[PDB]
Amino acid sequence: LDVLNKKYSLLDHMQAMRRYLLLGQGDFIRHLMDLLKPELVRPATTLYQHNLTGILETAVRATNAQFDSPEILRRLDVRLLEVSPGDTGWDVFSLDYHVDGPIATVFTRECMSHYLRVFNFLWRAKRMEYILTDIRKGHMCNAKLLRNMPEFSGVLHQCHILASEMVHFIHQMQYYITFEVLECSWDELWNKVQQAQDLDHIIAAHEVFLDTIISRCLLDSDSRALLNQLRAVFDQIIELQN
Amino acid sequence: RILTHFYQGIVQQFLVLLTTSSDESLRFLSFRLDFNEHYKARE
Amino acid sequence: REIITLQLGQCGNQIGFEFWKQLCAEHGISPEGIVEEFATDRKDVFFYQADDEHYIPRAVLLDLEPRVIHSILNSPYAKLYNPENIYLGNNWASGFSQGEKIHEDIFDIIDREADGSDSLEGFVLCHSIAGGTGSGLGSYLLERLNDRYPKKLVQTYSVFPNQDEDVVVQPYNSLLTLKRLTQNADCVVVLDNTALNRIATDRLHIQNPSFSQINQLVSTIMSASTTTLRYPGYMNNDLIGLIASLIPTPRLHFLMTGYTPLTTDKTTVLDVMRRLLQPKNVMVSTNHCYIAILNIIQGEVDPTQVHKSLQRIRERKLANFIPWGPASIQVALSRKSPYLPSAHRVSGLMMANHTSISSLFERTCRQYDKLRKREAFLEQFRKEDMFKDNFDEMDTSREIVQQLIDEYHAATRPDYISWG
Amino acid sequence: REIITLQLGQCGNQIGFEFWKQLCAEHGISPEGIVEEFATDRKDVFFYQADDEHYIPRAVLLDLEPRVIHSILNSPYAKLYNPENIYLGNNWASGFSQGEKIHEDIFDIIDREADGSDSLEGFVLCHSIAGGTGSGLGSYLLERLNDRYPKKLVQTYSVFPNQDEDVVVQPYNSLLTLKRLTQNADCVVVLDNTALNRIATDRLHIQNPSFSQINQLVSTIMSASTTTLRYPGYMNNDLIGLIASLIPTPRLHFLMTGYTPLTTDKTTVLDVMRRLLQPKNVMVSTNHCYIAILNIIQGEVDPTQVHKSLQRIRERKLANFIPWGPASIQVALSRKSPYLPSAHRVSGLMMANHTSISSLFERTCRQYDKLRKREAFLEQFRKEDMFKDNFDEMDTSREIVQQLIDEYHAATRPDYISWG
Amino acid sequence: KRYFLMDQGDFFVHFMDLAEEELRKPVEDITPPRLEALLELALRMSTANTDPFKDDLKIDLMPHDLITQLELALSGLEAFSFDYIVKWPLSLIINRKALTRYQMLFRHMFYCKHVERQLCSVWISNKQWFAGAFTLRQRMLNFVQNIQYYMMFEVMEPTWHILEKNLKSASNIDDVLGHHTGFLDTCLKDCMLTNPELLKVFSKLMSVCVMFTNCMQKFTQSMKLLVSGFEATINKFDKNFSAHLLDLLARLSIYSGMASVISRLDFNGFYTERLERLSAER
Repeated sequence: LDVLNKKYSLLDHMQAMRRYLLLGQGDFIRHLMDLLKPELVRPATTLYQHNLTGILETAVRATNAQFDSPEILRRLDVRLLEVSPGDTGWDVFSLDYHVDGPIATVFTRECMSHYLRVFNFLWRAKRMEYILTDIRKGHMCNAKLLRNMPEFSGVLHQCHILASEMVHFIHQMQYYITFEVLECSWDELWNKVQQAQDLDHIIAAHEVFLDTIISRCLLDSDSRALLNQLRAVFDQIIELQN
Repeated sequence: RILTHFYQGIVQQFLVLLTTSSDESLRFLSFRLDFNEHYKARE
Repeated sequence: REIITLQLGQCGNQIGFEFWKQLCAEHGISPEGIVEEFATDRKDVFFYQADDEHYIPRAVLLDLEPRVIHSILNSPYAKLYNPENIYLGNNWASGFSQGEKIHEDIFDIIDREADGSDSLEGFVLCHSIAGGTGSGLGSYLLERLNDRYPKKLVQTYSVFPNQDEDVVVQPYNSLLTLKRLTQNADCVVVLDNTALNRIATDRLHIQNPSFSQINQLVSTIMSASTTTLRYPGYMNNDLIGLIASLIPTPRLHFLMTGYTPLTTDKTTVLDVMRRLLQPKNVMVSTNHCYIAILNIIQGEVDPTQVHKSLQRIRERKLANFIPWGPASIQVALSRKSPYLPSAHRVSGLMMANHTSISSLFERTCRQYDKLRKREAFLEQFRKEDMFKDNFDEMDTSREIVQQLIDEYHAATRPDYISWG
Repeated sequence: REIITLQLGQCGNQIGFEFWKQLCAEHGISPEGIVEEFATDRKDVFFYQADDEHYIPRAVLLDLEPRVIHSILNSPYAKLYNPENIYLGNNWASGFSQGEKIHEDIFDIIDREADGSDSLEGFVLCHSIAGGTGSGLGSYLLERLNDRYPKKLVQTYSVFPNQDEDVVVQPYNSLLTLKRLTQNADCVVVLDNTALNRIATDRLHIQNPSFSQINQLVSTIMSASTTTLRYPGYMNNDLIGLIASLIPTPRLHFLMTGYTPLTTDKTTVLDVMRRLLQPKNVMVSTNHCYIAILNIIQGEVDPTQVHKSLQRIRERKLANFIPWGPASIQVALSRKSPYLPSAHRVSGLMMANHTSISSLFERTCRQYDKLRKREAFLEQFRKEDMFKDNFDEMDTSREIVQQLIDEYHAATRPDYISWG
Repeated sequence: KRYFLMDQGDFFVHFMDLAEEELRKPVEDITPPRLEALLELALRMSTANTDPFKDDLKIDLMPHDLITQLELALSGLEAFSFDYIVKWPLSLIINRKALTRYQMLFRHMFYCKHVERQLCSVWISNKQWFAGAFTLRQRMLNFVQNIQYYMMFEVMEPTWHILEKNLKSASNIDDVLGHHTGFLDTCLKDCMLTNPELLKVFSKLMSVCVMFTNCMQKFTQSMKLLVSGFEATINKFDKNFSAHLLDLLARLSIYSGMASVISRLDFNGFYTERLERLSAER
């Protein structure tokens, strides 16, 4: 246990698996996507890794990532999401975290696939949230010019009322996902790693931590029906934006 | 108006299936997403 | 990203000086800007990464008839920051006319830091309402500020000026400042000098150095409002992300403040949540009910019990918040900030939209109404006449504040699906 | 739940000050409100869980011509509680008219603690009968108190003012206070200044600091009355649960006090029960017989012998209590209270309904009758004339106290199945 | 002891007001999260919070309610109990059965508290002008208060001290079983969960107590917002309560040193003894 946690440093990889892969850092993740918006709004056939890694680098040097160890920073590198035609600009981005040390046995390739899946769902949601706050930003910028309109006041006010329900629905889910999906699960996992006195004990808690988060969100085989309902709220937000 | 109606109806349909799915985890989400009990007065 | 802060008036310069000192005290830095050896966190939100490993705060200093500015000058916190931004009446009209002529040079002071910054996120205003020197000048500069940059946000830290009787021109000044405060500002955090004075006479026996202790209170509030931004958090690590959830209607943007310990000179989650909920820990003082509340907690907190805490505060059912569309009281949880000694660990701050401030607005409207009807207290000067010959700016502010009281009261109604 | 206490008059402020000090001394707290390290029990019955882990007592202070209030001010028990409730004649009519004009602001003082409390259970009144400043003011505030909140209970701690001759207006004042004491109060614990003075001259040789030692006596009685509430008990852990059993008839609510040791500067159960039964340990002084007695014991007591004790006190057959409606002498047993040193362990307190207080009522009625017939002792003031021109309030109180003496005497009869 | 014998009273003084308004509704109108959440809020708010052995306190129900001892239209009024969960060597002492005996004691005592606060709520309603309802009110009050006090200071306190004495003298785990089953069996036997008919007179007496409190509260609220919608009802209730009270005294007089409950309940009396024996010839 000692030689694996010091000569190949198992723990520091977990801390950057929450910050990077579980997107739990937040500063890096918003400033990155903030700088990544004009690329993703353009279609993805003319987007390549050459433009990914460097805007990542500008984000990295700006944010808290810069202080950290070069191993975990080297092991984050970009990937293109499963390239397939259709020009879906916002969909093509992904992180591939490469583990090729002795610690590969605790970070096997099948549970990194879970990291990719939860990253995908929490890419979609954090995209939609930013669309929503752009609507809210459009309200606070434009509407002090439309006080000189006696007729558009009605329809803009109707949009104000309808928007807050979207804001609410995209802030209740997003606090359940905060404080019970990546705060309670992180804690119980941190206990079950910090005590653990077998390689098996690390692995068999890691697996079920990932599975428990799959149960908390809507990505089960039975809760596909609920996920469809949740995707139908992703329809209306891009509708209202237009 | 029709967009508003459509959205409220489909989120009500989400909540009604939501109530009995998992034992605790998904059950708690129902109480998170509605305090006002608007969907007891729009049931 | 990067936020530029503004301070004007002697009271605003006092609260900004205390805020920068208090964040110097919080962060592991010297009063020269030198980093300490035990540092990490995000220190680009208001601090310029300056040229000698200095974290220089980015603060706009505006002063007229400098009295406190010399005291700020001869201090070891002028080695922390000195961007050379110093540029030299007691009426709103006088301050308005004095801001009129010198707007271009102070606008060069603005554009200097604007080009000096790579990114821009918002403008925070430290302004004292009816502060004499601050009044009029701050309103004019607020108008020019939102005129120039509609792509940014404005927050204004405001006091409610009345010590419950004094100066008879103050309701006119605060009314005109309130007109610009409505239509030229996007988020207003309002404070009460009466409520803060009452709490200061409550927890202690001081009533004479009230400004100095009120500086401590407002600096703690301003630091606690920004702790999720300055330290690595996850939500509302930008200003606009915080402002977005609280506002359902773009003129309902007035933010109420409370704080869970009252005296600052083991408890559980739902306890301090419930105590933050009560109005007697709210430090700003028919039905009046909250639109939406946001709360931040910072301290030693066991994180796994918060959902049962959430259930218990739900079924306690303390406020019948709103009719039409569903808001909530919404929690955020933060770590207690390191790099400094920490007493009174469990401390919470709440941001709320409440219609009860319409009562205070009707208070100052009634004061203006009686002073206008008596007509011996307008204190007719050539400044006010040359600014407005018919004094219809007061009429425009009056119909706008009427519209806002109407907005408050119709929002309190079950029907605000019709406008009013 | 939560009970709000009231004190008015200098004597009432003295007994409340002593009560709060004596419960500070009983509980494991500092005189600042800070908890001690050896603490548990229920401390929400009169203590606000305040903001610095302070248990602040919830006490309404009312004062006119402040003399003792300054002495209460410069004390280390003003750091225990200070809710800022201080708000500034010797006649009932004068105190009535002075309470008349300022009722709204002291009612705001009431509503402040009413909204500050989450729940409400009852209002305890510390009022001195014919106390000069207290008289009239207390009667008016009692009237407004039961007028505003009919969903709560009222207890009033009362003295019988006569030192057996002095002041000639005192029977009028105590009579008008007694009228409100009947019809605007739901439970009255009456004390005798004569009986307490006699017992103080009995056990000791003091007769000059009588107020100071009587403070000790009444504070011990008030603490012993609330020990089952303040410490974890099982019955009458609310005020109303205590009040309910003692009252068979809603105007028979006058409560008699005794206490088993007389001098406070192994025995068995039935012993101290029998000694508490005797009238010479009763500290308040044709047939007169008890309606119903309740007793509380606190001390070192072997619990298994109480039923044989109950049998022995039964067949001793000391009182022929009542005809109609079977009442009883009813026991409650409590633990001796921890968190303080305890001398004179076995101590009992008895609450009883006895018709013997009708004798004291007839005493002050005869005093009023002779002073009214002589007609040189009414001391005609414009206050009394403007309050009542024909002085028929005395007539209304007179017919009501006649009805109450009739109620006492017909309750003593075997027939009270007919009313009277 | 703090919960089933209910030594913590403050917990219930808060809990019952905030709970019974929900309990009063019929079965399938309440759900376990509601009562569980109210219990958690009350428990941590109140002063019964000293140790973590209160987080096994849950809530459950009694469908078979009283017939089990050798109905269900309302839950919370006819079905209410607390479910504690034990550890493995404490499953050797306190089993499912013993917990159920604790609950069937606690349910009876729950009813005893409930009718008392029903009476207090009726008491404050007239804070009028009729001696007869005052005597009926005070009569029922004196009875039920005596019943409570008898249980608490005859059974609850001394046998708890007795069990604290027995286990100090235990030498093995076959002695602790005897002490425990003797404790539980004594506390059920001396209490009014005795006599395998369970004293139907007691159920009927508490029934007319419930009728008295309910109908008087309804009448008073209609009155505030007759001498035969007032006095005749008081008299009829008084007749049925007196008849069942004398039935209870007779069927308790055949029982039995444990006759002290009768001698305490009648101390001096007025109309609680009417005829010593009634019997028909041959």
